[PDB]
Amino acid sequence: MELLDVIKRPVITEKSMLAMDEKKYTFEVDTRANKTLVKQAVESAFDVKVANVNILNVRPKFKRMGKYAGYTKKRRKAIVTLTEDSKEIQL
Amino acid sequence: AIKKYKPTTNGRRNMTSSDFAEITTSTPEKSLLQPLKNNAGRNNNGRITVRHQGGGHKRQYRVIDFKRNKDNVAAVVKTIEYDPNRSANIALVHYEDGVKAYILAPKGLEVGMRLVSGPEADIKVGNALPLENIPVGTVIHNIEMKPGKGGQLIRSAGTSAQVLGKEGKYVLIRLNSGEVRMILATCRATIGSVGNEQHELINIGKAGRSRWMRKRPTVRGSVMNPNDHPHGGGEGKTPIGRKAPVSPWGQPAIGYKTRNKKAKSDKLIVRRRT
Amino acid sequence: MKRTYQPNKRKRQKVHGFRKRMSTKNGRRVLASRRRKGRKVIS
RNA sequence: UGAAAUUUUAGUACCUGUGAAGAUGCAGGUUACCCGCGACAGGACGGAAAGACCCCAUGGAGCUUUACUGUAGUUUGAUAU
RNA sequence: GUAUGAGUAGCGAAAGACAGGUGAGAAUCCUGUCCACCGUAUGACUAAGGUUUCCUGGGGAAGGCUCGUCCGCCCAGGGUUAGUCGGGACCUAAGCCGAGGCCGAUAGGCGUAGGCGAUGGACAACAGGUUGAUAUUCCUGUACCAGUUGUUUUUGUUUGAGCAAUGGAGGGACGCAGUAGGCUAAGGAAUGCAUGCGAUUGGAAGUGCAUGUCCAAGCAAUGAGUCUUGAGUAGAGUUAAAUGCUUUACUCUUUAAGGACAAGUUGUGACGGGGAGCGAAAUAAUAGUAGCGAAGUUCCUGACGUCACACUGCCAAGAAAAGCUUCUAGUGAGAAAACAACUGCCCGUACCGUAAACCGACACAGGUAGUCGAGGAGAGUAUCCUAAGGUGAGCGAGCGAACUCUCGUUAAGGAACUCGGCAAAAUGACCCCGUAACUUCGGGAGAAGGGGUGCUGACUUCGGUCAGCCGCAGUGAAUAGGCCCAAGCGACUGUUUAUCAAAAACACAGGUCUCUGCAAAAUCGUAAGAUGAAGUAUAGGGGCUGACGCCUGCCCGGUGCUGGAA
RNA sequence: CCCAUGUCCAGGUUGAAGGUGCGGUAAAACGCACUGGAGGACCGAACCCACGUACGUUGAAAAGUGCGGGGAUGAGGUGUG
Ligand SMILES: [K+]
Ligand SMILES: [K+]
Ligand SMILES: [K+]
Ligand SMILES: [K+]
Ligand SMILES: [K+]
Ligand SMILES: [Mg+2]
Ligand SMILES: [Mg+2]
Ligand SMILES: [Mg+2]
Ligand SMILES: [Mg+2]
Ligand SMILES: [Mg+2]
Ligand SMILES: [Mg+2]
Ligand SMILES: [Mg+2]
Ligand SMILES: [Mg+2]
Ligand SMILES: [Mg+2]
Ligand SMILES: [Mg+2]
Ligand SMILES: [Mg+2]
Ligand SMILES: [Mg+2]
Ligand SMILES: [Mg+2]
Ligand SMILES: [Mg+2]
Ligand SMILES: [Mg+2]
Ligand SMILES: [Mg+2]
Ligand SMILES: [Mg+2]
Ligand SMILES: [Mg+2]
Ligand SMILES: [Mg+2]
Ligand SMILES: [Mg+2]
Ligand SMILES: [Mg+2]
Ligand SMILES: [Mg+2]
Ligand SMILES: [Mg+2]
Ligand SMILES: [Mg+2]
Ligand SMILES: [Mg+2]
Ligand SMILES: [Mg+2]
Ligand SMILES: [Mg+2]
Ligand SMILES: [Mg+2]
Ligand SMILES: [Mg+2]
Ligand SMILES: [Mg+2]
Ligand SMILES: [Mg+2]
Ligand SMILES: [Mg+2]
Ligand SMILES: [Mg+2]
Ligand SMILES: [Mg+2]
Ligand SMILES: [Mg+2]
Repeated sequence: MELLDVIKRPVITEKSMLAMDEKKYTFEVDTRANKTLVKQAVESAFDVKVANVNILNVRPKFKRMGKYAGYTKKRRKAIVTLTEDSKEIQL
Repeated sequence: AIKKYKPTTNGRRNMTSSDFAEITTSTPEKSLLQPLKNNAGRNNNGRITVRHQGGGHKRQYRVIDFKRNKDNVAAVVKTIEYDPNRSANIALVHYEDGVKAYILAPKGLEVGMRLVSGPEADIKVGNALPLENIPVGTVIHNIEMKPGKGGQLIRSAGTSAQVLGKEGKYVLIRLNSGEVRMILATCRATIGSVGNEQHELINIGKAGRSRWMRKRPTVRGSVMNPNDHPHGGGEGKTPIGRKAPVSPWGQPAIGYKTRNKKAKSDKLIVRRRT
Repeated sequence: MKRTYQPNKRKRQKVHGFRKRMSTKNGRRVLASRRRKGRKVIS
């Protein structure tokens, strides 16, 4: 796929902010994606030199609204750890 | 020789076994081995085709030169070895070209003894000659039926055939089982008896030892139900309420002959006992 | 007291699975009967 | 906190007798204030179950066989290849 | 749909009590103190399975067999980070599929090549911390495997270094039992060492009390020890070759030497980290939390954990394939090392997990693979009580009736009960003495039957022993055979009607008969094809009997079978 | 029931063959000790099974619990595929 549709959005949570304060940023990603593609995507989207990338894929979380029950969509969340001698992405 | 265990326990009471005096090693050759799946009487379709089998100790298959294709190249015996797939023992031979191989260790064979094959070969144990080049009266073993198929007939323990004559292209052969037969003269055979004549004498003493020998239990049809065997059923204990006792199918058990009467080899068979 | 249903994902899908059914001919009939019925769970 | 089996309606005594022949309910006589609680289990031919013993059905199923009729296999022959 | 029974049975094995708090409301929730329960688990890992049940913040409509401020319930948010763990980009067994092909009313069945497929083989990491929830994954240090670029130093340039096969070889590569032995977890917590403190209930500042009494992977060196004779000529062969591999003769050596393999030890890693305990404000540190931090010895026991299937014995004779090493054939002008930097994918990763999250309709006295599984006494994972740690059982209060159940004692008697000694009782551990008929000489046999066992000093040459003391009683509690005589059946150990029959029934080794000459016979199947067998009459199939011993008589007229033949 | 591949069986006990030595012998049969450590061997936890008994029998449970019970290196139990 294309590098900007690879990434979808960031994950604003307490854990993610605590990681932002340690220079590694969370991002939701195309579920079909790849770690090297996340790396390429961020490197082309921010001119920042990436150091490491971790990935999780989150299960679909059960939910319901009245009679009707279902599943939250699957997600894939990458954690992009940057280098020193590098910028800090601004969100 | 035979061992006769003392009667410490009621299972070990009347047991016997072999002392394995004739065996030099428990260490077979890593090259001539192949694996065996125990079929337990099952078949391609998974159904029991041969009853009363399976469930014993694991075994390997030892590749054996029943053919003796190799001629004018001698072979010296090193070791005699246990083969679980059979009743007889076997023997390792190095051909002087370096080929290792197993063969069926005849009677009166010992380490260092040297063996050959072909018409030029000599009348001595272990040597594979065609029935062309074998005199009358000699005991042989490891007989084949079609040239190049390999030895088929005399391969088990304490067995002994005997040449008795010729009719041109054929040779007249007494076998174990008392049967006299005409066999193709270009078939190869080896001189002597086959080996441990004492295997017939072994008492076993334990059902579990039969199990180790891969023999499940035999259940009698005088106790089964009528759906299960023609002898089944009856109040108390029943005689065979039939003529001609039978298999689980309708085949009689005693007397009924089973050789096909259209058998091509009936012209070859001269005098049969069984 | 052991019971009849000792679950296993693998055995379940190897026996009662789409691949098995679609491989056998008489599974093609089963699946096509789920559809004629109009099932949400074809397998 | 909170069931179940059961249950035609019921203000549901006893003896003797009667009666589809063994009555809480019919008769005659006797006894008995109304309502409950804990216990027992003689009866309600109590409950559970369209008797498994028995008989019947021109019922069923399994099994046996020198019951009948057939047949897969086995075998012999003729003919073709 | 609602009654009846009936506001009845039941509320599903077990210990909780109290003070405070929260709160509209408290046996039921929270905090705390005592108390009890588990402890070869009622503890800590973890595969499967479940699949969000995990964490936080609210809630009490329903569910929870009571209540409920609470929950595995409801609601809103969040949470699962891997080059090295497990699985795939590696290998294959059983088994499956199956080009072509064979067989076949169709449909399809079989099956070769080649693939798939772990429960196995191969394969480079581990110490701490850290979150409310993740941890060989994140963080800090220290590595390791495969690979890339560059620099430096070397050497190969076609009589050619190096790479090197699907080809040849080796290796991988294996069973069961049994002890010796080494080493190390581990334990005693015996000893010393460090820290803290002198108890108010009569006594003690001492041989008093309590607590603790460490650290990898990797690198280097070493190594208890264990395997294996090895070198050289003439050769033959390794589908062609080869310096590799196999082997036939021949010489020398074999306590040896050489070549491999090794648990583990020490030094680093480590000026680090952990750690008894002491213990910050500015306080949602409404702290025991940042933070600080001592010493970490000696002796005894001592592991089937590991060396290691190493050795010995035994028979029932104990996977393969790939990685890996070597060989050349081939290919080849670039390759080797040191250093710096860089790259390393996909799935799982939460939580339960001898359970209230799995299977059983339930928060069900059931079942659920494997690993660790401490101490005293003890042979012991038995048993009783405890440690670490975890629990207090999802209805209670009182009263202390019959009756039912689970337990405990009982006068005298002692199986008179009863279908019947059913059940219960009694015996029960260890040491010593002693032990019948019969016997297949092995056994019977732990026969039977007896005695002793505690504590304190002397004594041994370490166990006996002597003397004394106390109790009704000394394996003082718990845990552990009732025995004998005779008879029948079956020889035995085993198997059997999941859910009324455990047996004298089945099997069993043994015996006998019969068939079968190998494309066996028999069997599955339309047939191919397969089992039998990668077997071959001392093998296989079928029938009967059923260890061992003495035996197994007469009948072939009949019914079958076998053979025969006019 | 079977195929393949794995895994589990605390502890203790008895003491077969074989071997060694000492006797005894003309030399041996043979005997006495020691070693050795076999077994569908023994006692007995886990594990497996279900003999009896009581209870439960609209059960805690659509086959159990308690009190005892049998086997427990093998014809063993169990896991995965
Ligand atoms: K009554
Ligand atoms: K009928
Ligand atoms: K695996
Ligand atoms: K213990
Ligand atoms: K006759
Ligand atoms: Mg991942
Ligand atoms: Mg029967
Ligand atoms: Mg019949
Ligand atoms: Mg009779
Ligand atoms: Mg009969
Ligand atoms: Mg009547
Ligand atoms: Mg009347
Ligand atoms: Mg009237
Ligand atoms: Mg009442
Ligand atoms: Mg009735
Ligand atoms: Mg009726
Ligand atoms: Mg009532
Ligand atoms: Mg309860
Ligand atoms: Mg215990
Ligand atoms: Mg929770
Ligand atoms: Mg409630
Ligand atoms: Mg909550
Ligand atoms: Mg196929
Ligand atoms: Mg294949
Ligand atoms: Mg005082
Ligand atoms: Mg976890
Ligand atoms: Mg509960
Ligand atoms: Mg009394
Ligand atoms: Mg009496
Ligand atoms: Mg009794
Ligand atoms: Mg006691
Ligand atoms: Mg009698
Ligand atoms: Mg018996
Ligand atoms: Mg028994
Ligand atoms: Mg039963
Ligand atoms: Mg019999
Ligand atoms: Mg035993
Ligand atoms: Mg036992
Ligand atoms: Mg189990
Ligand atoms: Mg029973």
